[PDB]
Amino acid sequence: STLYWKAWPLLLVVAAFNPENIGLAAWEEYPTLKMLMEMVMTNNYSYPPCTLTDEETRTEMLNRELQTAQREKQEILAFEGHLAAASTKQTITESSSLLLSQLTSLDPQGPPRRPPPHILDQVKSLNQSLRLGHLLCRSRNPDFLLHIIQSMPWLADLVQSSEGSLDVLPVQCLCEFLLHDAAKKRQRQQKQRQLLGRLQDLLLGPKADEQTTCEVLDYFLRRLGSSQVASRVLAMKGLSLVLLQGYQWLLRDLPRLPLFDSVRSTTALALQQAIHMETDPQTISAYLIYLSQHTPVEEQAQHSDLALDVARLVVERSTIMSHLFSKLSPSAASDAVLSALLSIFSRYVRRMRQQVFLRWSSGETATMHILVVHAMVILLTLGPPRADDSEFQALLDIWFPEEKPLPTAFLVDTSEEALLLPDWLKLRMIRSEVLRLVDAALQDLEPQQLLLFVQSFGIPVSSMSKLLQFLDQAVAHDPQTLEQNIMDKNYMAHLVEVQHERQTFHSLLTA
Amino acid sequence: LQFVSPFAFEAMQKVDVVCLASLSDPELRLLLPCLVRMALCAPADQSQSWAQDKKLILRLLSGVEAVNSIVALLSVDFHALEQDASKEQQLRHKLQHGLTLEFEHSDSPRRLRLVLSELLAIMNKVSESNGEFFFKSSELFESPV
Repeated sequence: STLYWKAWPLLLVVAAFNPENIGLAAWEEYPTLKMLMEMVMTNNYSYPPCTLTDEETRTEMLNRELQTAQREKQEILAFEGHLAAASTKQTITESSSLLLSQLTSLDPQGPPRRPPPHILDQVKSLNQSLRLGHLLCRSRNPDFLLHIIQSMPWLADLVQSSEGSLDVLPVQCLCEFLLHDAAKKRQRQQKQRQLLGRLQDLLLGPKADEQTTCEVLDYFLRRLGSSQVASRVLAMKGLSLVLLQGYQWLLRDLPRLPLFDSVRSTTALALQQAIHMETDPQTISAYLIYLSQHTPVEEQAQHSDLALDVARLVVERSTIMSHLFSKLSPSAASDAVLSALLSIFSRYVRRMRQQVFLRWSSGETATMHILVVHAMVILLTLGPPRADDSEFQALLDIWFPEEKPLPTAFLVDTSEEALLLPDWLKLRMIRSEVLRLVDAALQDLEPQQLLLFVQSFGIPVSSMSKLLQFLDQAVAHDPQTLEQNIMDKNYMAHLVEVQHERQTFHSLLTA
Repeated sequence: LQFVSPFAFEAMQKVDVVCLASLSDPELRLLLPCLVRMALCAPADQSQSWAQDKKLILRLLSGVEAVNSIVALLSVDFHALEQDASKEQQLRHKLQHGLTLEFEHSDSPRRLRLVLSELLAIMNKVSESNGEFFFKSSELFESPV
């Protein structure tokens, strides 16, 4: 074990100084050494390597190492038992195994092994003394830094220690160092200004070719999908630097790119991916505005994917939606966002009428997603926008045509009719101020559902009045089942009395 | 940010239901958990005056969507969570999504488990800090939204 562990640093330094052949061989054939120089470039000597951010892969690596260690323990015990039988005729056990702490499996190219803490300490000492990370930064070929790039925390120290690596021919590295940048400080500022001019030429300038522009933009796009908010902030900051007043770079400058159409599909795809994980309401609003103004509607698949993604945003991120549409502060930006969403969904509905199979009372047929249906329902409950109401009324009539049956729904797989209106959505419609939606929700409500809805708060006054009327009707129809469902008569009676100043059913409860 | 108004705090201390009505909406939004717990939990004191106070609390309760969410939070059983937390604490003594995203997407009991684990980890860190002040970062607690 001692020799096996002490062999690694020598090979590591040899590879660091001859990365063309020995370094590549270690990088490819020997996983143990392959992570070792990664440790030094990242300056983070953590097993599993900080480069691999995937939790399940980390756990898989841990379990593989544990299994290999257990198998090695068993094999060492068996071999030492053989040796003891041959020489000393002694039984070898866990506490009586001398070779257990002295020998290790000689499988350098096999499953990775845990570096000893002292091994890691001497690796870090060697790296600090010999600026080994900076050696590979000088080494253009093979620059495994870009391979790893294909992360900001370990990039910080590496870049700061590698001053001569500020440019590094690859444009991906140029953008990476620009984001990193986002006497010595003055020199860094001047160099960053020069790099900004170079990238401005590479994107807006005559030399701006599709390949380099796509690389530059896609780097920021992919890093905007990082769960860490810091990475997304850096990416957006760099994009704005190269290019809702604060998002005008995306809203106004980005459309002005010479290859804007060339990169528009990729940008829309990246924004669609990032919306599912974004947190800032204003950034989400900017994403929505840009998608509404620039999403390619030509592709049926693209249109369906955008609609489904926006539906996921509406449903799964109801908290962010509430932040955006806070009734306290109805803003022009919020109204514009609502208008953009309504226009997007109206266009999608037009395409569908021109997963669940939906048939309209008019006879139109199309298979959309119930989540998207609920998304239109939620937007309708949000109320008409202050600027435009044509789209709002059109969608309202399409989904809830006046004095007409609602569009029938069926399961795509089984053709069985499905509940287009879940109980929670019906409750939200009840809370909404739209009379048509309120009536649609009120239609076909069980006594238990009525009780649960009454239990909710924030509902409009006329809505509680209608709920009281419906509960009185239910009492008239079948008071026995309603009373059976009633748990605390006094509780519901007090709630009803509260609603009164906020009748027959109240009398029933009192009975 | 907005802190609890001193008037709101003194009203809560004096259990002045009438002043609770005078309190503005954001103060109520901040104070919801105690208020809803008061209105829903079985009353320790069963006086008629307290019953009328409860009626006033109910009068004030309307206008909040988070009431339903808090009711769901309370719905979760707590004995199982407590025993799980005790076992996890003993172990400590011996997710692809960010924590904020997990808190959002996951349901109420998952939110409880996550936050409880985080707070107990912070508690253990403080206990072992030996009086040395440090900082701990959690996107959940650093998320303004």
